[PDB]
Amino acid sequence: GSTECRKSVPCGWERVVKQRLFGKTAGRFDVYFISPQGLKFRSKSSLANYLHKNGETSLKPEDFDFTVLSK
DNA sequence: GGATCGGCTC
DNA sequence: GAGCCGATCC
Repeated sequence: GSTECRKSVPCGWERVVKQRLFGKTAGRFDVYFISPQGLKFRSKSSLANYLHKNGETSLKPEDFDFTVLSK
């Protein structure tokens, strides 16, 4: 069509997007990625620790895709 | 570590 | 007013 689904969702990783209920920002959107093992993460540092924890450092904090318009 | 809500900057 | 990150509770 007019919009495709290019690269934006790395394989082996899960993405979740849910809008917050109500608050001082009622209407905002929250998104986060859950490691393959089911580990939830929302911080670049925590990610750098998780990756290093398994010994794998190939992945980078810049690999995470939080955008909604792809890249 | 996990889940939910609010504070700060532009 | 809008957008992004941090603080609080368990």
